[PDB]
Amino acid sequence: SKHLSAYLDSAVANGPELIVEDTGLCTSFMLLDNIPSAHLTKELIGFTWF
Amino acid sequence: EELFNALPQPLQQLSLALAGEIPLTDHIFEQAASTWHVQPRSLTYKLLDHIPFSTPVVVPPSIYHSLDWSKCFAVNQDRVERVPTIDDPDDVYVPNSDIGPLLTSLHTIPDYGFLHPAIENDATTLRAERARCASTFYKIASSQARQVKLDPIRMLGFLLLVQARPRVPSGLVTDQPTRRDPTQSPALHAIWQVMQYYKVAGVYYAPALVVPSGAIWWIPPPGKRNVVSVQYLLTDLINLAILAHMTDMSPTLELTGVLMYLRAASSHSHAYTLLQMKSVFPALSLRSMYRNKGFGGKAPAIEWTEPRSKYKFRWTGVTQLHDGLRPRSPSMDVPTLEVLTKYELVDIGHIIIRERNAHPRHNHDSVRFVRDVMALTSGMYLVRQPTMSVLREYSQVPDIKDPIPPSAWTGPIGNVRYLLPSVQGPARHLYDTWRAAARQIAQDPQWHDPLNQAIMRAQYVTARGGSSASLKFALKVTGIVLPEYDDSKVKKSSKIYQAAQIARIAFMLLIAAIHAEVTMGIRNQVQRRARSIMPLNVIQQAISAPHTLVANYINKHMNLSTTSGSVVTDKVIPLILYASTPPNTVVNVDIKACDASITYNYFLSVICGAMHEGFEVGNADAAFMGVPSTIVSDRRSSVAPYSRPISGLQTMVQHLADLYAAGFRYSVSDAFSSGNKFSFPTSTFPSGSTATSTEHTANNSTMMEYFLNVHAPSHVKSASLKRILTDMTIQRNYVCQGDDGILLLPHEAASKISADDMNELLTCLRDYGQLFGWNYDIDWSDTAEYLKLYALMGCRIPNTSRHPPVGKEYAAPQTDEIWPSLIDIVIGHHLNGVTDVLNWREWLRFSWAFACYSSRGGYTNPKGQSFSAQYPWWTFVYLGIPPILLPGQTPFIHSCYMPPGDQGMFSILNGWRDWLISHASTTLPPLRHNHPVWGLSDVPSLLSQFGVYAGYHAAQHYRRPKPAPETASSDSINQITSDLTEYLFYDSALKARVMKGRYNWERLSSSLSLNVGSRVPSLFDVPGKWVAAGRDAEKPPPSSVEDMFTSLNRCIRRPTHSFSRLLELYLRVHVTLGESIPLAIDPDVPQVAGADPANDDHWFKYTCLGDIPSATRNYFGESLFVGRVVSGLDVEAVDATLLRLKILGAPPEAFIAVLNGIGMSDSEAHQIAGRISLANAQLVQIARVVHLSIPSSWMTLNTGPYIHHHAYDFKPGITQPSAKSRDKSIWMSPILKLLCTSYAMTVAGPVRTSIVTEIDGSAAALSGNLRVWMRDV
RNA sequence: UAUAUAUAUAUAUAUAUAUAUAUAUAUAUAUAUAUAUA
RNA sequence: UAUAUAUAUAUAUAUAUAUAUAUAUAUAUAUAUAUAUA
Repeated sequence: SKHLSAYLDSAVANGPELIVEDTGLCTSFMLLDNIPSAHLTKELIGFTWF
Repeated sequence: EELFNALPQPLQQLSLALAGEIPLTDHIFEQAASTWHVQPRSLTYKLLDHIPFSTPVVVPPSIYHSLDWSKCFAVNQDRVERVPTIDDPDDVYVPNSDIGPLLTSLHTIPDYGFLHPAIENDATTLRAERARCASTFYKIASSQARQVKLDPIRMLGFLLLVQARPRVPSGLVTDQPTRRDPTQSPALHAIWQVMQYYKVAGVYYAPALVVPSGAIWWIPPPGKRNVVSVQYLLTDLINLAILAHMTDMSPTLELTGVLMYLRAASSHSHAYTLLQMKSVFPALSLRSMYRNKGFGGKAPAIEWTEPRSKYKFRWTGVTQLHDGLRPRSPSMDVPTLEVLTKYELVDIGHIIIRERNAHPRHNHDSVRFVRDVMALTSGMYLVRQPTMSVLREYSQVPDIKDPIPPSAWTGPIGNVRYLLPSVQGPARHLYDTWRAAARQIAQDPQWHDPLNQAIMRAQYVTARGGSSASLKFALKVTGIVLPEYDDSKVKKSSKIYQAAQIARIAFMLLIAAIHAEVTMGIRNQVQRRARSIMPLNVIQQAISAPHTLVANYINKHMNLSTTSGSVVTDKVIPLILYASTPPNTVVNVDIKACDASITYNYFLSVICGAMHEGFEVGNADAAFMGVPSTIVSDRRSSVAPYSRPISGLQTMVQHLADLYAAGFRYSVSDAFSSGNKFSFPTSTFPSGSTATSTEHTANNSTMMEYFLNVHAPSHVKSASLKRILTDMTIQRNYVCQGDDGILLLPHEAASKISADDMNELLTCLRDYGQLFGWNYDIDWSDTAEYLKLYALMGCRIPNTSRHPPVGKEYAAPQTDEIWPSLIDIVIGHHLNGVTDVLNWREWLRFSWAFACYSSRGGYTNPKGQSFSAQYPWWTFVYLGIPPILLPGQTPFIHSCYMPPGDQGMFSILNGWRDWLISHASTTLPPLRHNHPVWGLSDVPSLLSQFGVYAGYHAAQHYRRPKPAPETASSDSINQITSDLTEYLFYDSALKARVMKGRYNWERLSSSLSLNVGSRVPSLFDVPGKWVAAGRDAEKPPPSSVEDMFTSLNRCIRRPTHSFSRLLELYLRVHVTLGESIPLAIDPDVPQVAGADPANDDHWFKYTCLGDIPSATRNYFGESLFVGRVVSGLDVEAVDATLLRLKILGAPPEAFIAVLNGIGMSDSEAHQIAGRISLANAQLVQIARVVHLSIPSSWMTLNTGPYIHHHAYDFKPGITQPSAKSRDKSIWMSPILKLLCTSYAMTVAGPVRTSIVTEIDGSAAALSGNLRVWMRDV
């Protein structure tokens, strides 16, 4: 009955998922802070700015 | 099994016989029957002590909460009503009360009691209210207990006896032993627990005992009290226990039924509570089966032939099931569960649903499950006070949503008004339809034929009747002195009696009497309110003739009466099967109360006007049925009024409309209530018998047709629905009978209609019916309900609950019957268990036990002697019950389809032949001179030793006493006769015809010396038959009873050693069975639920032959030569005589005399006589000439082709040449084929080819003797 | 001792059904707020 | 005070998704019992 039901009705969906939409940014590479910058508060004040 | 040890010795022997251990014998047959009649019934309950139950059932003490009866009854307007407890006005049934306080003690049995003589006296004499209320309550409560074919305890005893020992296996490879076992049945355990309350010293006092005059009750001690509902609960439990065993259901389902009954019994009004939640089981199971994903299986492929009017169907293979074909309608779980929540029985639904989910695919198991669960509904014949019934049913009037405005009518025509042409709508459609039919009836020389006139007058007389008192009063009122014939001992209320009084009178003198009271009656039902019987008087029945005639024409000439020809009821079987197939969508409809909704203000006025106008085309001066034309005033023109003549038909309408407008005036005289007769009118149509089906079916068809073709397309919204709704017509899409109707949709192309459109369609139909006040009560569940038959996916489902094993209707306070009648009850009881497919082996065992108890009985003179008798068991074999085990054979080799009568005997002997002959030779000395069929071995003495002859002749004896004549009463007999003949022979031509025919006949029969004393059917004897029927309807005097017992005993004791001449000759034939025939259908496909490999024999018989009656060339002999006949005479006697004459080669004038003897004119007599020929006659048509008929049990099988080309009467390579029939084969071969197929159907297992192998005498000798016997009779 | 068949139990996988929880949508009811009318 | 509209919260019903539990069917593995063969 499974095969017969399968062969008789084609409205079983199972279609490939074609429509996929993105509203974000078309990029695949991320700029990454690997090593954080140090916070200076006693000496060398002003050399870095956040 | 210690229970087997508990049984007394004779019953132990009987149980062994039923189990197949030993061949049954008259000796043990009597010992068991005798001892049952002497021991107290309570011992049957005592047997229950020896069953170690292990079921999870608890009987709450809530049962013993008797509600006081005094508040459940009252009298107002001098009638005892029911005053329902709940606000629901329908709680009019027997309450739950303790009957105890109303009991005295009996002198015979001091323990049990009956009503106080003081109470009934005061209610009778003083008309005291409380006395009357108590009496009414006692009467109905007793009556409800009496609704059983016999005492339930006896049935319980039967069940224990058969279930006390497992049956011995046969040698058959399909003989599965029973899977179910005792100690697991919730019903029996429930009976045990509840009965524990009714013991004082281990005595088990029965709560009640049924008697011929009703039922008695046991006086409770001061501590206890007996509620009447308990007795009802026991009956339901016993009935369920029996049914569950026979249907072989799982204990879980039986558990649910027990809880079902217990919950109902706990609350007040046990009947009402059951009635409310009636349809729960079918809705849970039948209405919702395949609403899932894993659907599949095999289904029948049925095709409806092109001339659909003929209702011819063809089996044409099988269809694979798949998900696209699964049912579309919503399930029924939600409403049912919601209802069950009210009675806190949701567990039952959960259990049922969970169990149902185990059958996703359609097969034998699924339908078997459906059959079993649907068998759980209560099988009790509910009864209520007739006064409440009549007050509750006829108090309804239809509500019309758009009445015909008064300005829509013309001026009066004396009584009727014609309908203005400008008016449209369904009413216009109805008006035109009836008018057109009236026109066709108007000119029709079919009437005024004196023979046809005789048919109509004769149709009005039956043994029953009513309203005679009203008749005598009304005519005496108008100065008409009717005759009397009391000395002729016949009931006055019989329709025959009143008819005789009328015979002489000029008809028009009687016209004033039609406006007279009509008595009424009530017949109880199993699953609904009781039905009504409203017999009109003969005069009223005569006046309403035009209404019937037009209705008949509408039916027979539009949709061919939708099967209301009722020729064989089985034509609906293939119809519903086809209607339930996957490719088709079907909807079940039926008028809510067609009898109560047809009325004069809307319906009958339109019909009367149409008929009166429709009869205008015709001779204005033409009397009809003695009603002459008259002058009536026409007032259609306000400027030119006048008067003109109108034909008799119109005069009938004039009075008929007057009567309908006045409304029927009934008079109730219920006996169960006390001194409360009264009369009140109503618009409710009589609808007491099939004579009403014609009118309602006609109107049913008309409204449906207008809805389909006009109203629906103009009103529906879905374009797709419009597309499919069009191209649809009633003649090929709708059938009906009375209120019931079936609507089936055109095959949606490889698809199914949206449930959305269905809802739209069904909704509009409801509104359409609401317009003119018809509640259509439609439903859509992809099943077939028509005339109480159920089909699911082309498989028939026997609703066994509608045939309760223990229940039987009784409409009077007294059973009013004599002991021998019980036998016929047993026979009818057994057949239902065959029609419905039960476990054929176990059902047979139970049947014999029932027979054994019934086999014995007695009677006592009103003052004098007692009398007694009992039958040898072989009687029941002749009556149509297969034997379980013969000496020398193996048990359970005879199928239930074994034919009754001589055929069954012959088949049994034919199989039993060789063993008997050989055994007789060893045991007994040879007889003194050679025998035709036997050798010298003398088996007849052996048969007498088995008492076969005793049983064979005992079954032939009559079972109802005969009333005695008298000579002055014979002057009334002559007076009765004369008048009946006078009523029959209104004209003179018929009398001349019959007299000439009779005179010629006896002259020919004697002179030609065919024979003398031939009782040939003739009209002169029809009044004699009526008189005998009328006298028979009376309660016989005791002397007749004494004659019966004495005659029966003498017939038993008389030593005879011969069967009937026919059976003697039939034994000369030797028949053998070959291989199995080719199969009809795939064994996988189920066709009848329960006819499965488990229930092998039914499964074999159906599979081999196929169910669908498909006589493509046989027509089963329905083409009788005499289409038109008068009542009283038998067509089956007439054609038998005619064929017998034709075989005897009588001269043509013999046929002429016989035909003229039943009113046929000479010209048509010659025309009919010429048609008689051995060629065109059918196998059954010619075989019936020697009373070889088809058993009713076969009517559901396609036996035609088998009898045609599978029962070889002469196979060249097998038959001995001595058996060659030669030229007489033209009429010999059908007889042999009938004998062959009867033997083949007798044995169990698959159907095999049947072959005549030898006739001991030459076939010529057999034919010669047959011709002699044919000439003799 | 091994092989084969049948039955029962347990484990794992897959499918179907039911129940419960959570999320989202829609409908209905109740409460609160705001607006408008009386 | 009431009616109507809109928003928010809560409850109930229906649909869809996810998780968990239970039941049924099928497959595979293991154990036990019975039958047959060696």
